[PDB]
Amino acid sequence: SVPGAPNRVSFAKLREPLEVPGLLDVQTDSFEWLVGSDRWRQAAIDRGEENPVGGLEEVLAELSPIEDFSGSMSLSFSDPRFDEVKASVDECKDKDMTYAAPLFVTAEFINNNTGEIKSQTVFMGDFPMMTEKGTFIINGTERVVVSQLVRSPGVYFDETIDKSTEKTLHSVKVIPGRGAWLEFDVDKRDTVGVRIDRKRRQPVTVLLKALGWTNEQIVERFGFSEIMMGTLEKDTTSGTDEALLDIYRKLRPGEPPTKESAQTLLENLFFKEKRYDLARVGRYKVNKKLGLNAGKPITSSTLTEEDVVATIEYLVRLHEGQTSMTVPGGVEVPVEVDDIDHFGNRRLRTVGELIQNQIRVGLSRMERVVRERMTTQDVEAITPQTLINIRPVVAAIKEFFGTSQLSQFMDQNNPLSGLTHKRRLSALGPGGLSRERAGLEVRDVHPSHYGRMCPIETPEGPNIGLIGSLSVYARVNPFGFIETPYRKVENGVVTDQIDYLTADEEDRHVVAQANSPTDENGRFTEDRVMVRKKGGEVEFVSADQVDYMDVSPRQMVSVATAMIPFLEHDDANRALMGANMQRQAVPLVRSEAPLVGTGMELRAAIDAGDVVVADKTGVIEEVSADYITVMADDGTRQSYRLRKFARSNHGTCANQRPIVDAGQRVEAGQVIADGPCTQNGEMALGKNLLVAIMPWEGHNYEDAIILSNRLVEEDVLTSIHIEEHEIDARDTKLGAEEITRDIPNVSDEVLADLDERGIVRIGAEVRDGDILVGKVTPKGETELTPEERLLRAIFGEKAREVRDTSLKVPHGESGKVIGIRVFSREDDDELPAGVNELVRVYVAQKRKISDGDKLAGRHGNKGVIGKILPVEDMPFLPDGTPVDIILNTHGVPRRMNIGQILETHLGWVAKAGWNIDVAAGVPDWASKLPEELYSAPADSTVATPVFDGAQEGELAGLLGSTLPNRDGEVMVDADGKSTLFDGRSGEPFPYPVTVGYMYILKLHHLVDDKIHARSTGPYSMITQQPLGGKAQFGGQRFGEMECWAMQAYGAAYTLQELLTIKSDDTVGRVKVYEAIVKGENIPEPGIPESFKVLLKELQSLCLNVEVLS
Amino acid sequence: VDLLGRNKAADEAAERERREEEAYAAGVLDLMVDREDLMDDEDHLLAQD
Ligand SMILES: [Mg+2]
Repeated sequence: SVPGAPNRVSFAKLREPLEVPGLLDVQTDSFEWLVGSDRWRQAAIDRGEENPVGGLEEVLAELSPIEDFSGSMSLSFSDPRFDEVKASVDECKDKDMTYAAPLFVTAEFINNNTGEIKSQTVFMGDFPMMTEKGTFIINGTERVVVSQLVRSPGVYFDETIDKSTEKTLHSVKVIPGRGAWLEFDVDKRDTVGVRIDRKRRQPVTVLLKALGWTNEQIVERFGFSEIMMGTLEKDTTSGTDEALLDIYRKLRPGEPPTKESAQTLLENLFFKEKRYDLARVGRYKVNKKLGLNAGKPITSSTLTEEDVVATIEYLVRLHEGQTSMTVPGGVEVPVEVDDIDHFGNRRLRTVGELIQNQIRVGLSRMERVVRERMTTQDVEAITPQTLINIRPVVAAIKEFFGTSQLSQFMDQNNPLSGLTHKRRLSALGPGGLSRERAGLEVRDVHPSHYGRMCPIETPEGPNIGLIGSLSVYARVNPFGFIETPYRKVENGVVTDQIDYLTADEEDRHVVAQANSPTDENGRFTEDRVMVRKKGGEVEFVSADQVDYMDVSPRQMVSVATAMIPFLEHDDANRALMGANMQRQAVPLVRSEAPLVGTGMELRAAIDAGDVVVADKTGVIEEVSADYITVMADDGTRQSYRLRKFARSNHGTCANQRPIVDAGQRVEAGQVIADGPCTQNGEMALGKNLLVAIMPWEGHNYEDAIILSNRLVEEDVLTSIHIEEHEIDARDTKLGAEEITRDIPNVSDEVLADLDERGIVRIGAEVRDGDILVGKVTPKGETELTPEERLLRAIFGEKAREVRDTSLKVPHGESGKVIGIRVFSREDDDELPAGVNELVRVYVAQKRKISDGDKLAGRHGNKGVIGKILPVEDMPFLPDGTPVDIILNTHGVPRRMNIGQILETHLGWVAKAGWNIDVAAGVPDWASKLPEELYSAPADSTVATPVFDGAQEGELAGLLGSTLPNRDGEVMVDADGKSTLFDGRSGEPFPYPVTVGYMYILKLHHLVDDKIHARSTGPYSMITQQPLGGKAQFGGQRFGEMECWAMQAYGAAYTLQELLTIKSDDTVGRVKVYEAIVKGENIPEPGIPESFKVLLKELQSLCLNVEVLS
Repeated sequence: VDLLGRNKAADEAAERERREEEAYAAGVLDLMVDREDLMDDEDHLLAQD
């Protein structure tokens, strides 16, 4: 497999014919196509393409050439070339730059009148590039562009039933995606109407005549369907010219009707590439659907003369009932109704196409003024620069990378989160569906997800169903259709002829399961095989009817879902919860790979990029906590920087540590360093803890969890959290506010940790309310009150012109300062307008597990930590081992996630080695185990691949073959249960309980970030109500339902006091505070601002609203 | 009478009832908990979506 590959025996019985492809290929291949890299060219030409064109070249060719209105000048662009990136990734991230490369294009100007030629290279600007991890470094932040899901333009056929007087009507709408509309629909009057540009129903014969058809040809060719005969009978147009004139009159009656303009408008409407285009994917879709112009390549971006007639003929065939059709000049194709949820119609807009669209818009905006500058300047004095402004294109590309919904912050919580984020399929954004629309119609699992979109893993938030993840075995078709691999089957024998097919290509075949038993040679051993039909239905067919076969059992699950052991035993809802929870695991101080897992732990770690892999074979020159040096066989040195204690976007600590030593031979692709949540190159999101399944004094009641104090003492569930505090100093109308150690009206003890320039020293410890960096602002008018005047006269402290505005540690936060960054205009830093200085301080803290912190496994079992008992209190095994965690029994069977019990049993089996009595012959249960899995030592790691894992019988048999402990006795019997002594009373529990090892992980939902409180604080400017939305001093919302509850209680006084005194009652609020502080009884509430304001407003409308007794 | 039928001539009142009902529902949806301050175990979908 891979060079390192820590030994992890697998329970798989099937053979993998195809290795898992590059998980981050979707984000890289699209961009390689966009910039037309050499390797992309080689791959495209080797596929069977001639003269392939990249995205940038395609856009330039579409725009070029451009000719002026006079027709005497022409401008063209060609040969886009890229330069070396300005700086490296690390430098750009440190200095908040943008990782980009200069872009150059060869522009050529031709003077038609004379013949002058001007060729030169124009600087297009800095094109944002991407790293090897499929991320963009924008202003020092790692952003990710998620592939969008859109409806491919083309011709679609639908049929509905009229709900007024029964019967059915069929329609066809042509979606170009860049032009106008053109559809044909059938009414209940035995006719065929065409509604051009969605304006008004017109006869189809009118359109036919307009194109240049006559009655004789229509009656000679369209002699199959009677409805069209009736339409022609109803038609009043005689000649072709009248049809054009009639269409022009019906379209725009206002303008004068003339034959020439009538033809020109229709010619302009759809038969021009400058007004109507199919985006070079609609043409392919129409060719595949209608079947015209098959074989030969097509470059036209309009509707062919035969396309319209073929579409109309297909519509009438569909109404007629014909299941087959063919036209001269094409290939016979079937007849059926299309649906919008099917992926033969839904394409994928990857990062390359998303960038291409914005580049196209920018180039159009530039050309708008390019032609104007041509028409406003003098001739024989014009060079390419003098008529090319690069401002608009750069502005457009910059705006797309900082405002577009598709491009957003990369989830840096852990490697798996980032990996899943990169390969995400969103169904919203520019040109997509709204978040408040498409209910239970587009978010349902269509039978076409199988092999192209994971049907179980999806966000549970507002975006349920709209957002999904690509499957393990899937790669986007150059056109943009997700295709999946399948094994060719001929004459009932499976062969090694893997073929990638799309959804529509798959609807014409019969595919079988991957686990279907097969003979040694390859023939099918059974007769009836389970397969999938063309309708997305499962059926048993003959062995000869099998056409294809799945590559592997886990062809439908995603990367996140494939990390869940025993996924076939968990319910769909629980599997979804676990898959979405696995992306919220905070990296721990010391990671450890799971005892029981799948085969996806390794790959997911390497593809995520959170590890360092040797580029070429060599010997480790030296190893340090900061970098690794390796000498290759060719004598070329390589040095890898190890980013140490680096803050992730979400606040988790991201750091790497070497796992190699000097003199170690390393092969290409071997992991030499591991990331935050990786051990020996395998993902280690959580920890293996000893778990006993039993209720305990009600402390684990309602999904609560009891933990041992050992986890706290040994830092089993401890994490590092880093936060950044930023503050700026700028020029103001009263002067420029400066950062200074000196602060007015404050003691010298509070600022004992400040440095010479007024910033907290690195390594200092800070709690809430501590000064991080001094800052003062000009105040202005003082006008001291006599009380203050006398008070400061007795003290003698004269007035100070400045007011303290130093940065303070937010309430509830504490830690140590680990880094300080300073930017200033004095040193030519690129600060925003008016800002003189900027200071960032990083505070890192060592957060241990504590009560209320969420904690969950991989099977959707979640819970807060209700109590942390001391070591002696926890139940302990007879050998004296105290269990680390206790999970309530009542919550397992109901949630229908029995897979966690299997994980527990197999984890116990893995922790203590096993030895099957194979000396006398393989037992019946062990006859299926691979030869390598008959015996393993203690602390072994095993793999149970999803849908091809350990069977229940094999696990039950293994449970009865576990090795003894140091004393020489077995703790867990054949049933998976063990006796536990009570830690408080000492009496053994009356019945044995399930005990094992479970892999559980700490979620980011910590208590420290979810605690709020208010007594008195900031108030809104307009409503005068307490403001919220922030954890410092945010107020709670008292909705109308709570008011109903209070009214039901009859709690009149509480409701009044809560609606007025504690909200928008300025007069009485201060009185209430004064009464509370003075010990006086609270006064009666007044009248809320919400009523006085209402009264004044309603009076302002000339309404004489008055009160009376 | 069946051939003549009815035309629903300028049924403005029906539109007023439609607007009243639509005006009511927007309040009903607003009544329910918003995502600003949610206090559920995880951020689940809401009827407003
Ligand atoms: Mg809950």
